Amino acid sequence: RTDFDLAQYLQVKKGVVEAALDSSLAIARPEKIYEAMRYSLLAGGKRLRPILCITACELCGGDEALALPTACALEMIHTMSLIHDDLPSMDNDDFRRGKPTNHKVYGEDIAILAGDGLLAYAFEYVVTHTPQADPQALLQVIARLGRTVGAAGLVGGQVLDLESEGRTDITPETLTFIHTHKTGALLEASVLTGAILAGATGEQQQRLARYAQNIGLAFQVVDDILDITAAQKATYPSLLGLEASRAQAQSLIDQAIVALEPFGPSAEPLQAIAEYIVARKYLE
Amino acid sequence: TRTDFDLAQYLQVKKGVVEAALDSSLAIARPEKIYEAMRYSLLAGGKRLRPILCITACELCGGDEALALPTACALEMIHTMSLIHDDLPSMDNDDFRRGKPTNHKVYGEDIAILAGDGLLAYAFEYVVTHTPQADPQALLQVIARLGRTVGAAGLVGGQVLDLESEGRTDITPETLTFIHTHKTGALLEASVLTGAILAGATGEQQQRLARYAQNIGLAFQVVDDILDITATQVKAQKATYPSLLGLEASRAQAQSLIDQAIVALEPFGPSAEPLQAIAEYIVARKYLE
Ligand SMILES: [Cl-]
Ligand SMILES: [Cl-]
Ligand SMILES: [Mg+2]
Ligand SMILES: [Mg+2]
Ligand SMILES: [Mg+2]
Repeated sequence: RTDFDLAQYLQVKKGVVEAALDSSLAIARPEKIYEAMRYSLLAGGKRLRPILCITACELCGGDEALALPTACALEMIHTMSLIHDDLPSMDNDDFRRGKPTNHKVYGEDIAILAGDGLLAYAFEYVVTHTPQADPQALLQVIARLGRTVGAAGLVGGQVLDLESEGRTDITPETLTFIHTHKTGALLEASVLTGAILAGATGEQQQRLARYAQNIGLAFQVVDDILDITAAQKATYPSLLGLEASRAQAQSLIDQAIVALEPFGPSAEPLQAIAEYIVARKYLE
Repeated sequence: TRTDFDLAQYLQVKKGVVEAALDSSLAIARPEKIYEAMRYSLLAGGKRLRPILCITACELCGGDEALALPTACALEMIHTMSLIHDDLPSMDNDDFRRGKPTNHKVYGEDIAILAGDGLLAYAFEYVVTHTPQADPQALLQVIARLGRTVGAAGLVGGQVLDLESEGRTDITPETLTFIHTHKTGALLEASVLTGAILAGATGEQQQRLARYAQNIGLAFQVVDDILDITATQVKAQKATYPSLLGLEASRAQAQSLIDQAIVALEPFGPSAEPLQAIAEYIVARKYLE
C-alpha cells in the first residue's frame, strides 16, 4: 500500500512489542510470580509508551531494534504502576479492561511483588538486550528511567494524587502538577529514551519533551471531560467549567503538533498519535 | 592513629560513612511525605552489612571507597524496600521493627508501598548519577546484576517462595535452602560482586566472592535457627534447620559453611583478611547478642 495508515502502523508496532513482552518472561520457580507478572504485562492495551519510544527513536535516526528493549522496559514500568494503583490500599479496583485485577487473581502479596519484579526486570532488560547502544547513552536511559519512576516522577505523582483527595484548595495548577508527575514523567521518558538512544540533540529532546507534556495533559483533560459528561476529587471541568476545559484540551493537542513541526515530515506519525488517542477516547 | 586492625572499629567507621551518604541521598522535596517515608525506613540504622560488603569487596579488588559508595547505598535502598514490603499486612504483617512502628503503621499502607517503589527506583538512578567516574561498561554490568538480583530470579522470587512456604507441612532442608538462596543469598552475592565488578575483578575472582557470599548467607540463617531453637529451651508452625536435621548436624553445617567461605577467599592473599574476619565476627556477635 502507498497510503500511510496510522491504525495499521500502531497495530504492527503493538504486535512487535507484545511478541517481545511475551518472550521476555519464561515461567520458572516460583511459577506464581512469573504467572502474575505475565498476567498483567500481557493483558494488552494500546501499548502507547513503547510505541512512543520506538517512534521517537526512528524520528531521531534510530531503529526499532535499538529502541525495543527500552520500549519493553517502559511497558513493564507502566504495568507495575497499574498493579500497585489497583491494590485495596489505593484505587481498590476489582477489574481492569473487564478482567480481574492482579491482586484478585494472585492475592495482594503476590501482586505487590509482581510489580516489584517488573520494575527490577525493566532495568535488567534494557542493559542485557541493547548491546549496540552507546554505553553512556544507555546509562542516561537508566538514570532517566529511575528518575521517572521514583519520588520525583510516577511514585511522587501517586502520593500527590492521594494527598489531593477531599481538599477544597485544589487549583488547575495543582491538578496539572499531579498529572505532570503521575503520567507526564513516563510519557516524556518514553519519547526521550528513544531520542537519547538515537543520539538526538538537546534542542530536539526539548521539542519532544514539550510534545509529551502537552499530550499527557490533553489526555487527562479529555478523561475528565468524558467522566463529567457521563472519594471527592476536583477535575478540570469542576474547576474551570466544560467550555474552558474543552478549549484547553484542544490547545494542548495543537501545541503538541506544533512542537514537532521543525523535525519535518518525519514527525507526522508522532503528530497523528496525539489526535488519534483523543479521537479514540471520544469513540470508547 | 593506631597501627592494629580492629574489625569492630572498621565496621563502625564504614557504617558511619554509609549512614551519612544515605541521609544526604534523600533531600526532602515535593511531595515531602514520600521523602519522609523513605527516610523513616532507610535511616533507621542496622548493621549495614550489604553496603559494607560492597565497599570491602571493591577495595579488595583494588577499587576505592568513592567508586563503591553509591552502589553500596543502592544495595541498602533495595534491602530497605524489601523490609517495607515484607512488613505489610498482606505479607509478614509486622507492627514493629528495630523498636519503632513499621512504615505502614506510621504513614499508611499506600505510602509504605510507594516508599518501597521509590527506594527501588532511586537505587538504579543513584548508581548511575553518583558514579560518573566508573567505567561505563562496568556500571552497566552493575545495573544488570542489580536488576537480576531484585527480581523474580532473586529477592522477589525468594519473597514469593517464603510466603508460599508459610504454614505448609512438607518443608524439607532443600526447600528452606532454595528459599534462602533467593531471598537472602542473591542480594548478599550482589553486594560483593557489584563492588568487584566496579573495580574490574576477573571472572575467576568474582566466582570466589560469589562462593563466599552464598556460604555466609546460608551460615547466618542456620545460626539464627540454632539460636531460635536453643532460646525455646497460637504460634504458627515453621520448620527450621535444627528441627529438620537436629542441632548437631545444624552446628556442623554452619561451621562448614563459614570454613568454606574463608577458604574461598584465601587465593586473594592477605588483602582478603577483613572479608574473612567478617564471616566469623557476624556469627560470634549472633551468639553474644
Ligand atoms: Cl460549560
Ligand atoms: Cl587473585
Ligand atoms: Mg482525572
Ligand atoms: Mg509537518
Ligand atoms: Mg589468608
